[PDB]
Amino acid sequence: HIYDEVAAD
Amino acid sequence: GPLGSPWYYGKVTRHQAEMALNERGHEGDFLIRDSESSPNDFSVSLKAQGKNKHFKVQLKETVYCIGQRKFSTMEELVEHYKKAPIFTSEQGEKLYLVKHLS
Repeated sequence: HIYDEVAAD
Repeated sequence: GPLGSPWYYGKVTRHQAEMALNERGHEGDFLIRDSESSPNDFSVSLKAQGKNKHFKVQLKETVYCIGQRKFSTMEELVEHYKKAPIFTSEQGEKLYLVKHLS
């Protein structure tokens, strides 16, 4: 289970 | 597990969430489920073209933590990502949350 990266902030 | 919490879809596994999103979901539809690999946390599962996306939300001392952002409630986390992208590619494709899957 690999999680996708949240858009940078 | 939360009762009286409409943001919570259920304790469906990742594969079960993928099935529901593919069967009844449209681009931008998403559901919030318990995390399988970090059981006290949550996962946002998003219907997206090609491959669906899954994002980690940690619940730390009442605060909902996603990426470098912090929210006092899951509802405010969702409202933020309706208007700011939850995902951006290196070629500029942006994905937003639209609505919760029923």
